[PDB]
Amino acid sequence: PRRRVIGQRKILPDPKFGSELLAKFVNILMVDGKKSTAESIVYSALETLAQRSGKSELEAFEVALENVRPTVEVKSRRVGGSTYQVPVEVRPVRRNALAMRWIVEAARKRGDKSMALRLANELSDAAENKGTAVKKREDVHRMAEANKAFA
Amino acid sequence: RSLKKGPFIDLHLLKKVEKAVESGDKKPLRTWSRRSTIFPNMIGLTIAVHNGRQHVPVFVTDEMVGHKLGEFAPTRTYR
Amino acid sequence: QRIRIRLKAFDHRLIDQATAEIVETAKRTGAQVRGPIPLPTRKERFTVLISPHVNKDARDQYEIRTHLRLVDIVEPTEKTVDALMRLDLAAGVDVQISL
Amino acid sequence: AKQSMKAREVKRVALADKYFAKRAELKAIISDVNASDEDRWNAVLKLQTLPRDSSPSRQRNRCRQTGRPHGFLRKFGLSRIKVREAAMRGEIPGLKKASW
Amino acid sequence: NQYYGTGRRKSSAARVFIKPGNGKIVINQRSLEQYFGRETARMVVRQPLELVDMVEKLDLYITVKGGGISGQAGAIRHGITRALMEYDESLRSELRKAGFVTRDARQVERKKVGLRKARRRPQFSKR
Amino acid sequence: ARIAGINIPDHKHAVIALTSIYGVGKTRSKAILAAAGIAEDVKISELSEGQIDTLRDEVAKFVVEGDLRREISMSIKRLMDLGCYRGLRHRRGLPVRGQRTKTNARTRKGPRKP
RNA sequence: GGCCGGGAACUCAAAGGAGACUGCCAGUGAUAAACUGGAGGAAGGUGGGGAUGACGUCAAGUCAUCAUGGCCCUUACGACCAGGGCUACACACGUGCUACAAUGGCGCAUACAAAGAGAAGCGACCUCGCGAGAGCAAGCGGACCUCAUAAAGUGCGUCGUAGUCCGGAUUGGAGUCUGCAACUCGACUCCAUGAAGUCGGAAUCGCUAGUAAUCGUGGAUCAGAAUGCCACGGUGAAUACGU
Repeated sequence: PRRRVIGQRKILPDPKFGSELLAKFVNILMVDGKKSTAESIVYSALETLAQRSGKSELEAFEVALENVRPTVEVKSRRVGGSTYQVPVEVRPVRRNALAMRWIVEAARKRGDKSMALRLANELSDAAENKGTAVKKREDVHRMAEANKAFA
Repeated sequence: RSLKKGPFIDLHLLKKVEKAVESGDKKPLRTWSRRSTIFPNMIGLTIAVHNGRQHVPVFVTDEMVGHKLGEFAPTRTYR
Repeated sequence: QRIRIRLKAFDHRLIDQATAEIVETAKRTGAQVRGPIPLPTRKERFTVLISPHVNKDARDQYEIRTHLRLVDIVEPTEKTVDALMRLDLAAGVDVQISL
Repeated sequence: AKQSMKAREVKRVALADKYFAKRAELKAIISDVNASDEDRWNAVLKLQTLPRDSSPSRQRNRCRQTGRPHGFLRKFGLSRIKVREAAMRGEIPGLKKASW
Repeated sequence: NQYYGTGRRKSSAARVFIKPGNGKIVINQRSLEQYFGRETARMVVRQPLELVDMVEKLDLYITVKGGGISGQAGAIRHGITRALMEYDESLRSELRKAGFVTRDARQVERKKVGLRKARRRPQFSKR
Repeated sequence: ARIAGINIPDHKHAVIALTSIYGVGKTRSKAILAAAGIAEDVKISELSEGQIDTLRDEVAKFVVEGDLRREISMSIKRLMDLGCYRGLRHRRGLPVRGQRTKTNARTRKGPRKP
């Protein structure tokens, strides 16, 4: 806004584990105010992912996120009558938010049967450095690299 | 319309039909009553039904029984 | 026996005045009463268009409130009942007596 | 509203009040089950000879000060415009502008 | 001896009585797991006893009415906080810092004339 | 399996499979299976010749396929020949049950013609 | 079983009161007005939402609510009646409802609300009908009786990516109720039928929090006739670096 200071809203932690990251992930997955459905889907997905890797659900989740977090991006400027792409850094909260959004968006487009299966497959591919989310990170970094002259 | 109520007819139309049948020969019967049912005792007569401007002649046959008199006289003109 | 009085009005100061009057007249005549009990108020609502011709927004909204009270008399006497029947209160309250 | 429409309404109310009982009796005959199966027919043929304006469904509510056929309220017997005028003048007990 | 608390949230009201010993919870003549089938509701109802380490030292008798699952759980939490305050009177600082002492005064916003909802407008066109 | 002059799918449940006949819906299908004594979630490929013949005998009690088609065609032709309001609508190609025509009516009209 | 004797504690009902004022603490600033932060507190700096519309602008809208200057018609531009029309249909535009599906469709059984209306009215229990309904008849001018059974949710089964166990336009047969009267032109029920449609070109709209999105419930007009309008509650987000 123009003359405002916006505080932070309090977010409850997860009921099974105790993380706020997982709560934010549930929130980004939910549709139409149906939180129980999203919780069920996420718990099923994490359960199926833990067996494929023999490590804890939280550790697998963090491993998946660390390969999707971005570092730099491009904004649009127009002062000389033309559109320029200006590279900027990304701050941590935005890094996490963008990673989560890209993971869910990639999962929804897959062709497996159930949403839990789609999410599990997408997370495993991300942990191995494959999939549309990782391709998106690559594209963003490429565009930011091709414009370092305007920094 | 409910079956426990019987069919609906106008009293004056019923009386006119009875008189025509009993007295034999008839010329067309003029009527403004488009909401009346067609009874079996009308077969063979000619009823002229109102449509807003004119009276349209309907020669009653046995496939028309049970319908209302107004379904054989359209009200709107279109080409 | 037992007597029940129901009072209704559009104005709560009027209703309270009348209730206190009834309580005092019952207590002075040698009886016992069970104090007035407030009962839920009724709110009726209306909504109208305020232009003689087409402007579908631009409405007004009105309300009428109906206040209600109940009083009970437990051990009456002939003089008390006659005194109650021979009384008149303000001209905006409705009183109903059940024996 | 024209002066003839109000007269029409008055006539309708009069006839509907005049013929109230006859109609109720005939309708009870027609409706009641286990009737003669011929009295029903006769009552059906008799109900339609009474005047048309004796059916209470031929009546239309109107404002009691102007005759308007639209925007009627039943508690007040008036239309919206007259309701508002009286309310602002203070001629309807208990009524006032509301907020919540 | 008993200790009492009253709690309120969106449209719900909750009465709570607490006594010492052998932690058992009864709500509307049923157990916690039978009444609330939601893990979020269970966690909310249990938060303050976990905060102040008295989970297995107090019996709780509770009644509630109005609202829905989340509102009832929140009202119960408020009531338990107040009852614990009555019981001890030195846990107020910790409960306040946790945030359980505040009444959450968020209600539903009314519908307004000319709008489809409290804040939603109909579609607009220039031409 | 051939039932009423047609083949019906063999990998579905019976209650779904029997609706491939023209004139048999969900309710009639349930009635047929109840009268024949076969469960509803049994595949048609897990049955026997005697059971299939029982089904044939039960299905024979309704009007289906060609007979029903002839019935409907005669129904419509009657009105068209009689020349009532409904018949005129039928042979003009417009709605019959009193729907609007200023807009819509595209299921009976077809796509637009400029 | 709040069923019964009782009790006046609590939830709730509705009348009188208390409370929030930059009042207290530190720093900044002109020995100011104010500003950033902290304590206690249910709530903090306009705590949230309503009502409340300055002098004037557009010869803006309304002589068909009503009233009114000037014109105009009086065996007619004024009465009365039955039938028809305002519902037409090659086409163009605005506002909405239902969908194109596994965060789903269908079957069984099981929690948790708020706010309203009712005597030419609201119509329980029981019997008959697959059903819309019908028959006989208590109670209530109502914190007591009735409308009235919340839904999304949760548990257990099945469907396995197909124009399908997705969608429900059209059309044929058989009925119910209101009403003198349902052809033109009503709403609803049963059996059968089973269209377009797989997320929408150039444009373009709403919303900063108990909001958007999604789920049900009530009223006015009213013999009958809402996907519109006016109200009520359940679940419940994302984001704001900056001009």
